Amino acid sequence: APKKTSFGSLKDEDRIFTNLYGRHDWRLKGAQSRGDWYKTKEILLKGPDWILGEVKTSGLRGRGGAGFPTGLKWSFMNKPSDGRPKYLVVNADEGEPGTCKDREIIRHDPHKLVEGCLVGGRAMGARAAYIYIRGEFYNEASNLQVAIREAYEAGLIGKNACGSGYDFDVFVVRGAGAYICGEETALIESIEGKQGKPRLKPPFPADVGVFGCPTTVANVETVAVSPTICRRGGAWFASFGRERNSGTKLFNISGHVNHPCTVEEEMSVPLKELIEKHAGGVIGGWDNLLAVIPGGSSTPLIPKSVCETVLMDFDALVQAQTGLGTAAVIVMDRSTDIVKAIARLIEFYKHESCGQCTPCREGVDWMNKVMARFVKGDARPAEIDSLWEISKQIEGHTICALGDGAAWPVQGLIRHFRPELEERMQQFALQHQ
Amino acid sequence: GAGGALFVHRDTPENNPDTPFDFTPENYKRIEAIVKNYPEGHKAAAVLPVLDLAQRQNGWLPISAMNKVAEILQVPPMRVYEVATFYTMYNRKPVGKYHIQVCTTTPCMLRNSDSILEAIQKKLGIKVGETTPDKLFTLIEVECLGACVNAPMVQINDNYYEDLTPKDIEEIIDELKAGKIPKPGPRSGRFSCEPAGGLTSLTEPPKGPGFGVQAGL
Amino acid sequence: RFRGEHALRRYPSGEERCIACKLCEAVCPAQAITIEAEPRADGSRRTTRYDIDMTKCIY
Amino acid sequence: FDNSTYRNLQHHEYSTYTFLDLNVELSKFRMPQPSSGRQSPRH
Amino acid sequence: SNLIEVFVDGQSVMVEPGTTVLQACEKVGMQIPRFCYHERLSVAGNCRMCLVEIEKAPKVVAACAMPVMKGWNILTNSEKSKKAREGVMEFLLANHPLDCPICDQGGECDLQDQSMMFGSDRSRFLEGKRAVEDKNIGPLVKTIMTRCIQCTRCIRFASEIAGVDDLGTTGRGNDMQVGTYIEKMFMSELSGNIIDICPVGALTSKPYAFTARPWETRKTESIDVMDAVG
Ligand SMILES: NC(=O)C1=CN([C@@H]2O[C@H](COP(=O)(O)OP(=O)(O)OC[C@H]3O[C@@H](n4cnc5c(N)ncnc54)[C@H](O)[C@@H]3O)[C@@H](O)[C@H]2O)C=CC1
Ligand SMILES: Cc1cc2nc3c(=O)[nH]c(=O)nc-3n(C[C@H](O)[C@H](O)[C@H](O)COP(=O)(O)O)c2cc1C
Ligand code: SF4
Ligand code: SF4
Ligand code: SF4
Ligand code: SF4
Ligand code: SF4
Ligand code: FES
Ligand code: FES
Ligand SMILES: [Mg+2]
Repeated sequence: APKKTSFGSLKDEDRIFTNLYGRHDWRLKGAQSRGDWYKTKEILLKGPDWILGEVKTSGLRGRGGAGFPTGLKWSFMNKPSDGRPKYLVVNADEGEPGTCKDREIIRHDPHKLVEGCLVGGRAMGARAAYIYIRGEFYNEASNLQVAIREAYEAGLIGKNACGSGYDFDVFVVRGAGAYICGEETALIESIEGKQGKPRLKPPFPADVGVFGCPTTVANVETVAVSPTICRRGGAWFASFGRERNSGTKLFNISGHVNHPCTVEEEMSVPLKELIEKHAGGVIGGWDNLLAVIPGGSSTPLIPKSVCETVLMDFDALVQAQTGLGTAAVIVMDRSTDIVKAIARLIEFYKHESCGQCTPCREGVDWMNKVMARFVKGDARPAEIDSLWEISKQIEGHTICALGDGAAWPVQGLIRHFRPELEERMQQFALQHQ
Repeated sequence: GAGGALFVHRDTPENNPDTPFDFTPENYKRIEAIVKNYPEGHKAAAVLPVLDLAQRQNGWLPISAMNKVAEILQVPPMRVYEVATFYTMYNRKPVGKYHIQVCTTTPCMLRNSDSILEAIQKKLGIKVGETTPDKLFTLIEVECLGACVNAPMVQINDNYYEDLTPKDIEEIIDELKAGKIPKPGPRSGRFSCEPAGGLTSLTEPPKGPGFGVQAGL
Repeated sequence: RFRGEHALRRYPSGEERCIACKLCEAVCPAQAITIEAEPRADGSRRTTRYDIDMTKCIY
Repeated sequence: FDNSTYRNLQHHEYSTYTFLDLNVELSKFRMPQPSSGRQSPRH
Repeated sequence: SNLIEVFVDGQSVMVEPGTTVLQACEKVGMQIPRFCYHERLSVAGNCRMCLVEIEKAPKVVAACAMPVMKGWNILTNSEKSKKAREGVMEFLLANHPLDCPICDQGGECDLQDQSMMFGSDRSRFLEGKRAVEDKNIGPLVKTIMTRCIQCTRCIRFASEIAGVDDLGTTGRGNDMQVGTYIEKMFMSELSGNIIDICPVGALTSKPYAFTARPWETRKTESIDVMDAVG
């Protein structure tokens, strides 16, 4: 029967990332045995239109955090050639606090990523794939290079790439410690040998991207699943999760949980089931839970009142006023300082701003100072509303979406934990007068 | 708090434009291989790796290294200065042989990262910005390293050491001092991103090649 | 608040307070103030001419 | 069959130049790079 | 012909394809506040002072970089545009030094004038301010870097008009700074122009320092005889 209602119990027969834990060989021989690099030539020979259609039918949404529909986005490079080469860029930066999915995909299933690069480049008509990986992921990048080497030797990429007739290259470029370089335009700038400063849009990368050529930027997870969707079909991928929330998803459950880990799960699984089944629940019981950040630091946190009934997909968490983000659940129990955690996140954002645009460069540092004073209680209640307005000024007025990610956790803390702030201010005034 | 590092350069007898720096011939072969990846006429794109390569041979980046990279790639030196001061992995000052980077962001802090930081400080006798007098270690704090599930974690010269308690990090320091190299990864009998006990999923053997393939392919 | 004869003041160190911003010269409704300035020998922003015509001044 | 062993130990034996050595090795299979028609944007 | 019709405050105008919102507003004689846009330099989009509201669009766009779309209705005086300008002025003035009486830019300051015209009249900033060390780029251009609003006009002029790549930005975020990173003299036959294009007192004339204020000067339009260009 269609339109399921209780999502969140899928067996290992339907998991794309079968070597998530690295128990099995991560090398090509192991990848092929699991089901990788199977019928690649057939998929390539089906053409870009067929490949684009499969992505579209699946309903695949961008796993990098924004959730833009993947098929429509990829179809933006279906234009005829204009003399410029076309490129696919894989975003392997993974800078969001709480997020470790791309690291595991790269280190334990690199051939999935390489095949995803090949199929995505064929769909876009791209000439080569640049994989921008985090600089701190030295071993992951080296495993990726070993995988690309054994794919080149076996003729799975490079000239003709198959019995296919299509030439495709895969390059790995390492960053050097910059979270802002996860942004697609800032990533493009960092590939071209500049500071990782985001561009303004328009133009979008499909018009003017890397080296000024048409480019498509895709998240590692988004690309890896591309070949499995092609082989099984978009209809199958869709058969999971609610409407407009199709497919499976990697979740990183960390913080105050008994067994922090990462796990593949159906999209619309309830948060409570995910936390209590895979992560072993909150230390101190479920009633010890204080707050949850469902999608990495860039998303507003939610209190226990919402966490017990919210689904883990895009629209459900949007209705909870937070957002799915990178599907990186950070759990905080009743034993933590909720203001201190948000202050640390704001300090991270202050240290990660590129400084290009005025609202981010000035207001995030301003919010950091205000939040550090809030932690002690130095402030007055009239500043809390003031702080709210500061965030509003920052949000939607910056080039880059780092300003949004800096302003949203503060808004969440003020929306849900204002009384704690006020009582901290009252206490500081009481013992200071 | 504040960065602490200055973003101007003042010449010193140990760091001036005449400080001796040059790539090894092997590093020149590697530079040629790096340069070839990018499209012709876009050679600058190699500023990020080649600069890193310099730091991998010298240990840090003297101003002469930046000048050499700028001259090799025919990029104006101020562009290389911009790249060097923007990215935090570039060392514009000498560091110890082992660069200890402990994560203190919120997911990593929630699992008692301060305990690790204090344990390192009391084991080495130095603070969160200083270098040990033997010039072997340098301790700093860093933002999220992407190993949050394994928090608390530390990064040392390209090796992650995760699931740390004070005793594990102390014995890693001991192993690094005595002239040995410690094995990277979790230090709690986990060796993965798996749940700490039970392996809630991925227990059944992975499906074979072509198991779920759709008709007409 | 009594308004009388004009005076130029100093900081407690003995350094003059005036920095030659010329706001007094701009605001003066009688145009009674004449100011000329240059960098001092130590680079300080100080006046070399500061006149008030007391028969122009309206106090 | 076994799922009790984390095979992934290749990285333990990785040195400082392993990534660049692999890049040099891979430089052989690469397709010819395209060209904009200039030596540089300042040419 | 190829002209497209767009509306500035409900008023029709015909513009060439690819024309930015700022130029369309300029066609009807309205000047959008700016700090980083200069019509003779490459577009930057960093200051964010030019943000305006397009009718039936939730997000304000940067007028200096965004090309007008056919049928668009700019709204240069809506509540959203005014609040954007007020917020951006607030962020600009947060770390700015209280230097107007000693600043040579005093009566000629774009920051001062746009604060008076489009910003608020008050401060709600209760923290300490940042301070940066001064750079020495020669005997012609005095440098007081604390005043810099990070427009990057100097960097674009030096790179594109003068042909020199000596200026740049080091560091990132709040600590990002404009300079040369080394003791270097920005010496060129067109160097002094970076004083004119810098909107604040960060870059000033060293020979002119402290001598005059703009309201007292008399302007005589004349010709140069130092060469044959006139
Ligand atoms: N994986 C990680 O570690 C991190 C993830 N993030 C996530 O990034 C999200 C926001 O990032 P954004 O790049 O600003 O998302 P976005 O809203 O700007 O769009 C995302 C994708 O859709 C494309 N797109 C959107 N509109 C388009 C159009 N009209 N035409 C053509 N293409 C279009 C964009 O080019 C981009 O590729 C956040 O929600 C965050 O969760 C943030 C930091 C780190
Ligand atoms: C500050 C910032 C950092 C980001 N970092 C990453 C990242 O590390 N990895 C990623 O896949 N996307 C990151 N993104 C989102 C990218 O825009 C996204 O990857 C891109 O739009 C394509 O992702 P998709 O495949 O999910 O559509 C970041 C966005 C911002 C604003
Ligand atoms: S929002 Fe922050 S990170 Fe993004 S471009 Fe602006 S200053 Fe840079
Ligand atoms: S010039 Fe006039 S207003 Fe300015 S400091 Fe001197 S006395 Fe005061
Ligand atoms: S008229 Fe006299 S009192 Fe009035 S502003 Fe001029 S100098 Fe001062
Ligand atoms: S640059 Fe303008 S706002 Fe800044 S101190 Fe000088 S006059 Fe005042
Ligand atoms: S010195 Fe002037 S022109 Fe240069 S970046 Fe600063 S404000 Fe802009
Ligand atoms: S917060 Fe420590 S590795 Fe992510
Ligand atoms: S004038 Fe448009 S962003 Fe500065
Ligand atoms: Mg000026």
